[PDB]
Amino acid sequence: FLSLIPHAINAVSTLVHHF
Repeated sequence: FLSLIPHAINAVSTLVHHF
């Protein structure tokens, strides 16, 4: 089911947020 990629991208954008 296509609906798990939207979460992955978000998590990453977090790495760029803190670090």
